[PDB]
Parts: sequence; C-alpha cells; structure tokens
Amino acid sequence: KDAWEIPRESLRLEVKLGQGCFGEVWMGTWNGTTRVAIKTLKPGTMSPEAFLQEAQVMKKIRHEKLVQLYAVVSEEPIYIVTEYMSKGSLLDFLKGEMGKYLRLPQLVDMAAQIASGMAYVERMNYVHRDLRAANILVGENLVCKVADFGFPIKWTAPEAALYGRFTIKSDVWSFGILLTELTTKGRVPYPGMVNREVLDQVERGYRMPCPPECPESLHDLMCQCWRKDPEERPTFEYLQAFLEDYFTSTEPQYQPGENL
Repeated sequence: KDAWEIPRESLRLEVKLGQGCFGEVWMGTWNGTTRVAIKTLKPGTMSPEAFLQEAQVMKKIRHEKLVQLYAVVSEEPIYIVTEYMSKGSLLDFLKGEMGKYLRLPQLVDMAAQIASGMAYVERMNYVHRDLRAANILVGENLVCKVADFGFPIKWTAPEAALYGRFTIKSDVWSFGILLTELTTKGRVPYPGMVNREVLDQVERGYRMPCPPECPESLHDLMCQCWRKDPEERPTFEYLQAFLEDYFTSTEPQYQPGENL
C-alpha cells in the first residue's frame, strides 16, 4: 500500500478536542509511544477522496514550521494522524490565560515563525487560501506552525474575495491581518464592521489603524501587506527576515509596555 497506512490497532483516541461537519479532532497515542493529533471523517457527510485531499497535500510538504503529517487510514472510517500541538490554535492561545502575559517580543517571534512556514510554502509555489490565527497551531515553547492546508472576508485579499484571484500574494495579505490578531491579543479584525462594510471600505482604500501600543514600523509592515496591487505586496522571505531582525534593525529602542 502507501507508506502512510497504519494498522487501526496502533491508534488510541484519548481526548476529544473538537467536532465539526466532516469529523472529529482528538489527542491520542500512536504505537503507544507517540502522542499525536488525530482527525476523523464521518462517513456520509464527506467524500473519501474529498477529505483525503489535504492529506495527499501534506505528503509532499515537510517543514519545521508546518504541522507534520504522520500517518493515515485511507479506508473508511478515515483517520489522519499529525504531530500534536499542545496549545491549540493561536487564536485560543491569544485570547485565553496565556494572552495576558504575551509581549511584543514574543508576538513578533511567533510572526517570524509563521512567516518562515509560509516562506517554504512560497518556495514550493503553493498557496494556502486561509492563513489566519484560527489556523495556526501553538506547541511547547511558544512554537507556531501553519495548518489546515487543504467567509473569511476580513482575512481575504480583495482580488481573491471578489475575483477568486488566490495567490501567495493574497496569502501575504491575510498575513497582515494575522499581524493585527497578534498585536490585539486575538481580536476580530475591523471591529464593529460587518462583512459588507469591509468589502466596500477596503476597496475605498481603507486600512486598519495602528493597534494600541503597536510600533508604527510594524503597522507600516501591515500596510505593505495590504497594498491593493497584489504584486506590490512583500514576500514571505522578506517578511520572515524583517521580523527575525525586528528588534535590532527596525526597533532597537524597544521598551516594554502595559500590553505590548
């Protein structure tokens, strides 16, 4: 068979983490030695080939900043085993207990990691389509990886949302929206504004203001990610290097604040 396939005995579903339209998410043990994240498919709510798509994708993929696929059960009921991320989504991590202590240096580090994962995605000429906090997983030691790689109007670039023009450059746009989530502790972009207002206004050239206590150089970085011309936007290789050198090359004067 495929090198991925594993016996059904080698999987233990210990703790339920979520339940969606097409299956469940569990933490468990693989081979009674390896803690893992296990995703399930509900027969009769999804096509086997349809769900077993994002899996065939993560087969070619392999980066330290991308959630790693471990194994599969291609026969129904389906099971998809990946590396376990202990902190859940970046969104929950940012909103909950841990949030209150996260500072600018840590949030910029997490951004640098994600940009590193998207930089690999960039080199492989791939597109994500849903880059946001809800889809970034956190692990031990403030580690962050990209996931779910196979309407978010407030996250989607105008060209993609309107004309379905989805590229790595519309991924960069979503990255700028991801930058606000990190700097506002996981608050929904364009607060007070519905989906309809966002489409009109972004099209009018409106962009989210500098978040409270956020350096203008970082908000400046966001505005580069939000250039209406897809090709005007920066690359994830730039973004990555700009964030990794941030507190030396960009903001050497940094001093801790109340929230950031």
